[PDB]
Amino acid sequence: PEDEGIEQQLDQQEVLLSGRYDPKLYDFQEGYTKNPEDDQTSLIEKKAF
Amino acid sequence: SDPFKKVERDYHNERSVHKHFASYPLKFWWGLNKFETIQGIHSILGNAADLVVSTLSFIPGVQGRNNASYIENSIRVTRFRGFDDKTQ
Amino acid sequence: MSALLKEILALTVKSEAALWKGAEQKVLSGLNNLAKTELVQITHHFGVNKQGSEALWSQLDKAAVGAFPELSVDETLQLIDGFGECPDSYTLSHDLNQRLLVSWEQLGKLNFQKLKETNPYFASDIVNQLDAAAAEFIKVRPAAESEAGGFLNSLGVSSSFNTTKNDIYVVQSASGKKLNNKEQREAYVLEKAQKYLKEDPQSKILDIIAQK
Amino acid sequence: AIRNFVFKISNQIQNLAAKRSLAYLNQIDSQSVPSRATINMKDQVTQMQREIDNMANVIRAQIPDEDRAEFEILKKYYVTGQHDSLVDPQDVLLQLDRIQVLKNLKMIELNEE
Amino acid sequence: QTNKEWWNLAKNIQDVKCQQELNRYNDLLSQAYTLSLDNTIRNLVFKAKFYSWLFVINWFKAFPDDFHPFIPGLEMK
Amino acid sequence: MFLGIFKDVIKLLNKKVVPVYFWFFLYCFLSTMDTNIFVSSCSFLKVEVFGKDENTTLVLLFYVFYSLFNFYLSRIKNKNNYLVRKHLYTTELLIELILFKYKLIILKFSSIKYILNFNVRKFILFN
Amino acid sequence: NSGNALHSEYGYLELLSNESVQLYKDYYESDAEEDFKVFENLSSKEKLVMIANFENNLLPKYDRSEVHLIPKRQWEPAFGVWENFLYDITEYASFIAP
Amino acid sequence: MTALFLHILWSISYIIINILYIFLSLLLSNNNEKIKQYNSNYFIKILLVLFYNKNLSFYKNLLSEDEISKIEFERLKNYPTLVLIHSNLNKLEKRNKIINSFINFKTKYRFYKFISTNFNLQTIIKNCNDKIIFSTLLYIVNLNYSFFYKTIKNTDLIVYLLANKFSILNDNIIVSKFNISKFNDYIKYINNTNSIDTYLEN
Ligand SMILES: CCCCCCCCCCCCCCCCCC(=O)OC[C@H](COP(=O)([O-])OCC(O)COP(=O)([O-])OC[C@@H](COC(=O)CCCCCCCCCCCCCCCCC)OC(=O)CCCCCCCCCCCCCCCCC)OC(=O)CCCCCCCCCCCCCCCCC
Ligand SMILES: CCCCCCCCCCCCCCCCCC(=O)OC[C@H](COP(=O)([O-])OCC(O)COP(=O)([O-])OC[C@@H](COC(=O)CCCCCCCCCCCCCCCCC)OC(=O)CCCCCCCCCCCCCCCCC)OC(=O)CCCCCCCCCCCCCCCCC
Ligand SMILES: CCCCCCCCCCCCCCCCCC(=O)OC[C@H](COP(=O)([O-])OCC(O)COP(=O)([O-])OC[C@@H](COC(=O)CCCCCCCCCCCCCCCCC)OC(=O)CCCCCCCCCCCCCCCCC)OC(=O)CCCCCCCCCCCCCCCCC
Ligand SMILES: CCCCCCCCCCCCCCCCCC(=O)OC[C@H](COP(=O)([O-])OCC(O)COP(=O)([O-])OC[C@@H](COC(=O)CCCCCCCCCCCCCCCCC)OC(=O)CCCCCCCCCCCCCCCCC)OC(=O)CCCCCCCCCCCCCCCCC
Ligand SMILES: CCCCCCCCCCCCCCCCCC(=O)OC[C@H](COP(=O)([O-])OCC(O)COP(=O)([O-])OC[C@@H](COC(=O)CCCCCCCCCCCCCCCCC)OC(=O)CCCCCCCCCCCCCCCCC)OC(=O)CCCCCCCCCCCCCCCCC
Ligand SMILES: CCCCCCCCCCCCCCCCCC(=O)OC[C@H](COP(=O)([O-])OCC[N+](C)(C)C)OC(=O)CCCCCCCCCCCCCCCCC
Ligand SMILES: CCCCCCCCCCCCCCCC(=O)OC[C@H](COP(=O)(O)O)OC(=O)CCCCCCCCCCCCCCC
Ligand SMILES: [K+]
Repeated sequence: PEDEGIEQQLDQQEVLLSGRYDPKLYDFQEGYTKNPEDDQTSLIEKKAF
Repeated sequence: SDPFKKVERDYHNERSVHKHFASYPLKFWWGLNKFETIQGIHSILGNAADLVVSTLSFIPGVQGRNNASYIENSIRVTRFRGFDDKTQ
Repeated sequence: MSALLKEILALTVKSEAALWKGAEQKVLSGLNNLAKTELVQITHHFGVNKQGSEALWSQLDKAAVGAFPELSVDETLQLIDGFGECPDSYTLSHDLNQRLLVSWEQLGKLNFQKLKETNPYFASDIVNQLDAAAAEFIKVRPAAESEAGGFLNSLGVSSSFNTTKNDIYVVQSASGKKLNNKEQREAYVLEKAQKYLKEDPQSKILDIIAQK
Repeated sequence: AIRNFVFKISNQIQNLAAKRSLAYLNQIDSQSVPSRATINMKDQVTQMQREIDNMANVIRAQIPDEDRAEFEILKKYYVTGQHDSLVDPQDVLLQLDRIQVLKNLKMIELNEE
Repeated sequence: QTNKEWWNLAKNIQDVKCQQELNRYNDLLSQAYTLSLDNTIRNLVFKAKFYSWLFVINWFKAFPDDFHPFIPGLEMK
Repeated sequence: MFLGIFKDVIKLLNKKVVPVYFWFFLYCFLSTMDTNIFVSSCSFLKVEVFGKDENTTLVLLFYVFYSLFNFYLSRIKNKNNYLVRKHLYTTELLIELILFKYKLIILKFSSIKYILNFNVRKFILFN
Repeated sequence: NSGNALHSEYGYLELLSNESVQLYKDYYESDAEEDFKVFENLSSKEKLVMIANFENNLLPKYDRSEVHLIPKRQWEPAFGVWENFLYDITEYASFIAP
Repeated sequence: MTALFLHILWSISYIIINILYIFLSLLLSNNNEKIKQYNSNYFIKILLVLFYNKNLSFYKNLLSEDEISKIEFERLKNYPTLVLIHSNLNKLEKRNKIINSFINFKTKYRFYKFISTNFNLQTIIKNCNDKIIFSTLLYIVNLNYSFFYKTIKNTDLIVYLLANKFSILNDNIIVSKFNISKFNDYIKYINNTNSIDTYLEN
């Protein structure tokens, strides 16, 4: 059937399980700041992320 | 009555006191014409009243406003023009 | 006086035919001797016990009418209760029923006025409770009209108090007990309607419920 | 042709309206944007109602006890009796006058004691 | 680090558990800055300077209503 | 149906919907002071009452008489009976006064800035 | 009939926020570096953040898009342009629209 | 004066519609039976809800009792200003029919006994004699629900109200009335209504 809803769920797993977006490989930072600073988001927002 | 005496000019009468203390608290609302909102309200009421007169003008002895006349438009429009509460 | 009242109390409790006849004769003879308070008490006692000759009750009706102006609220209530639980063959003359009817209405009107003044939300609370489970057509009723006169009634026009009647009633128990469901409420209403119909066969409660 | 096209416009409009009105119930939209907007609206509403109550509480604490009864009557009427037709304002006025009678009596006692 | 006036307002404010909800009361809690002083000429001059400077310094702060470090809130309550 | 419309027009002009006071006001508004029957004949009204730029004495006397009469009527009405529904206009005035009294209390014990912020938020929520 | 939500539609939303927090606890149950006390007494913003990641796993996973048939009113030549137009208008407001 | 302004504009609209109604009737089939067939139309109902009153000849005999009641119900439910206009027009009826009740003391007391036996009046009013509460309740009903006396018996109506009120619970209850269409009522309504209480049946 290649259902739209199911395929979207499958491709999401394929992208996330690809290993290219592993949080271990990234040093999250604000970016917009002049100086390099780590993520400043709230504790709940980090858990939600 | 005798309006002729009132018409008659008199040195004392002209320079006498015409407006007394009691009239000030009763006539101070006329200063609200300064506000644009009050001017807008009065213009709307005047326009509404003119419309009623025009619709009821069919009866004899009652004539509504005619937009052609310049005097009627000028007086109705320039009533609040240049209003200044500071200058007597 | 006190002994006679106690004797009437004892005889009424015994509920013996001869004792009732003896009490009826004694009270009938001593109606004038007894004061208003005693007359009211014996009338109340006879009514609750469901006994008394027609002649005795008829003379009690005359006594109550004559001494009605000197009655207090408690005296009026006792007379109403006694004349309510009176023997069936006691068709009263058309002076006491009017007095009882007028007195009862006045007591209700005065009580309503006193309660409303003490708490202005008294009337509103009752009306909301009555209309909480009422049918839609019941809520459709108009609003109260101003009966006051003056410029607004003679030379002016007074706008009516009616407004949109699309409201939602949220009922919450003050104590916190669980409330009845729709099926339970329908059963409760149906049971009450059946009881009222049995008492009064001509009642149209069935149609009223069936309407909505 | 024309009739079908008109319906197609109607179909898209009706879908748009249904989404715009009831999108907070489902999770079709990622991150539940409409659901969080609806929750925010209720939180603002409840906070505003609670803020009015808190403002009354602080005034109630600071109000002198002599006129605290009057404040209660005014507070209760402003919340409930204002929007109820069955609540006659005359009775509320009568309560205020009864309080004023007691104040007048106290005032006159002090003047002529 | 607060005063009695703020505590009186804070205790009266009840049933609030969120900082965002309490921030809605920031203006009410600002009344705690009584800054009581007489209106003598010297004080009147000081008031004009102090409040004008207070307006300018707040401009350089440019903090939003959300972040109010000098207005005590839920944590102290 | 022409009769039906005529009856409807009469009903729509009925006293209970269009006050006679409105008609009297309309007649005065449309007619001049010399054509108005109610005042053209009466020289006192046309000169002594409405003809003076300042009639404080007569105005004061009229107000005093009206005040005493209405105070007497209100006292008599209250003494006789009070469980009578009052007019909507009078009820609304009393409601506004009670609300105004409460609003003064809020303003007295609350800051202007807090009032402005609260009202702005309430208006935004309403929109 | 309106964009506002009713009372029965808010209890469901409250459960979603509670469910989202519980879902996080269940998944990260076996993680030492996790303190669940922070989830007690969340702020309004914090609750909204959790609601964002809420997921309902009992819903069907297939697309719910489908086609529904609404029978039409064939043009009636016996009536005319205006009469048919009025018939279409009333039909649309009475049957097709609802 | 606002009500007068609304009434006059409504009156002008009403007259214009009737003139159109007459012109259409004379031009078209001109049969009342044919006209009555469209009273269920979507737009015709709106027109009736907009310009129908019992004191006017518009659709005087073209509507049945059920149709008239529905039109009145719809207007009273979702049309604030129209209700204001039509409520004012209803003053022209001047019915002012006041009718007493419970003429006979025997019947009145018997009705009181039935209510007392089948219901607990202490819930409605606290710390008051049952007879006084009964008299007070009758006065309340007469002031409020006397409109139905034209068709509904007073005793039946009182029993129906009592039965429904006690159906919810045989104990003191608190009732809150809200009009969700209004902003202030809606905010209070959602604030006061809690899902936990509804689930617990409180
Ligand atoms: C239920 C009831 C029953 C009752 C029963 C009983 C009844 C009894 C009988 C009673 C009868 C009563 C009848 C009478 C009642 C009605 C009276 C009436 O009509 O009055 C309304 C009257 C009507 O106004 P108007 O004169 O017709 O308006 C003119 C038009 O605007 C014309 O304006 P303009 O274009 O010619 O020039 C100004 C220009 C606007 O251009 C400007 O910006 C003007 C700036 C001027 C200088 C500002 C200096 C500010 C610094 C401080 C002061 C410095 C000293 C010098 C001050 C000079 C005076 C300004 O205006 C605009 O075009 C604006 C757009 C208009 C639409 C928006 C309307 C908004 C409100 C109007 C005021 C707006 C002010 C904005 C200011 C700027 C904000 C960025 O309204 C006002 O008085 C204004 C609004 C109310 C203001 C309240 C202020 C309270 C104090 C605030 C203190 C804290 C803040 C102070 C700082 C300022 C804010 C930052
Ligand atoms: C007629 C000429 C008109 C034109 C010229 C006008 C004047 C020049 C322009 C000045 C403009 C800038 C303002 C400068 C003055 C500021 C003073 C100030 O802030 O004092 C704060 C002082 C302390 O207030 P707070 O700290 O907030 O708390 C006080 C509580 O009461 C708590 O207090 P407490 O319960 O503990 O009791 C103590 C309280 C007790 O206070 C009372 O209420 C007691 C009242 C006793 C009788 C008052 C009359 C006697 C004093 C007259 C003033 C001096 C002569 C003025 C005329 C000069 C030309 C001939 O005493 C005080 O706290 C200290 C009061 C001393 C300050 C006022 C004295 C100076 C005012 C005159 C202007 C200064 C420049 C004059 C230059 C020429 C001569 C050197 O507040 C006041 O008392 C202010 C009251 C209102 C003042 C209005 C303006 C002065 C009027 C004077 C009478 C003139 C005749 C009336 C017609 C005027 C034309 C419409
Ligand atoms: C109307 C008649 C005339 C005026 C009458 C008098 C005034 C009446 C109305 C106002 C009455 C209230 C008076 C103020 C009472 C005190 C308020 C208060 O508690 O505020 C204190 C405020 C507390 O707030 P917060 O905790 O920061 O929370 C911030 C939130 O934003 C919360 O912020 P907020 O909302 O609380 O903000 C406070 C703001 C509240 O007040 C206001 O917002 C002002 C309201 C009135 C003025 C409105 C003007 C609006 C303008 C736009 C409209 C159009 C105007 C058109 C003009 C045309 C003609 C020019 O306070 C003020 O600034 C009061 C100023 C009062 C004077 C007003 C006149 C100023 C005239 C200036 C003229 C221009 C300059 C000179 C001339 C230039 C050209 C030659 O700050 C302090 O406690 C200060 C502490 C001192 C140390 C500061 C250190 C800063 C540097 C370090 C930062 C980093 C911190 C460390 C790290 C982080 C933490 C670990
Ligand atoms: C630049 C200017 C500034 C403004 C901006 C620009 C504005 C542009 C607007 C353009 C609008 C375009 C409209 C096109 C519609 C096409 C309809 C269609 O599908 O055609 C086929 C349709 C074919 O008919 P059918 O559907 O098969 O039915 C025929 C069956 O044989 C017969 O079927 P049945 O017998 O079974 O039943 C139907 C029969 C049943 O009988 C009826 O129901 C007859 C009713 C007659 C009217 C009764 C009221 C009398 C009082 C006067 C009007 C007051 C207004 C209230 C109207 C109430 C509703 C009628 O009725 C008929 O015969 C229907 C046709 C009626 C035509 C005669 C009336 C035309 C004039 C209407 C009033 C116009 C407004 C005047 C405003 C005041 C001017 C001083 O064509 C027609 O037969 C009628 C076509 C009409 C075209 C109108 C074009 C007007 C363009 C100029 C507009 C400006 C007017 C002046 C005002 C200026 C203001 C600024
Ligand atoms: C626009 C059309 C004009 C056409 C002119 C044609 C010439 C003849 C006109 C006929 C009307 C006047 C004479 C007869 C009146 C009969 C009154 C009567 O017995 O009714 C009992 C009526 C019974 O009340 P209700 O029905 O139970 O309703 C209760 C509501 O509470 C009561 O209120 P409501 O909601 O029912 O509506 C009235 C509401 C006002 O309603 C309106 O807006 C009226 C709108 C116009 C109505 C037009 C109706 C007449 C139409 C005739 C023309 C038909 C022509 C037909 C032919 C075809 C035309 C195409 O009036 C008030 O209560 C206002 C009081 C406060 C003063 C407001 C003005 C100052 C502003 C103050 C602001 C304060 C804010 C706070 C402080 C601010 C500080 C900065 O009693 C009153 O409403 C008493 C009103 C007392 C105040 C009136 C005077 C104040 C100004 C009124 C508004 C402006 C209009 C003034 C006249 C304009 C003439 C050009
Ligand atoms: C035609 C007339 C036009 C008049 C326009 C005048 C505009 C004047 C504008 C001055 C702005 C000054 C800003 C700096 C801060 C001032 C102090 C301050 O913040 O106030 C609060 C301060 C602080 O008072 P507070 O401490 O009670 O504050 C209460 C608030 N809490 C509780 C938070 C503290 O108030 C005062 O000290 C008194 C202010 C009023 C003083 C009046 C003096 C006389 C004025 C005469 C008229 C104006 C001058 C002449 C104009 C001539 C024009 C031709
Ligand atoms: C003994 C009673 C004699 C009169 C009996 C019939 C009177 C009927 C008419 C009422 C009086 C109208 C006077 C109009 C002319 C006039 O006033 O003339 C004096 C001035 C004229 O104003 P202008 O100079 O702007 O033309 O009036 C005013 O300043 C306004 C006063 C109010 C006038 C209208 C009446 C309002 C209600 C009066 C009671 C409320 C308090 C009044 C102040 C104490
Ligand atoms: K919705």
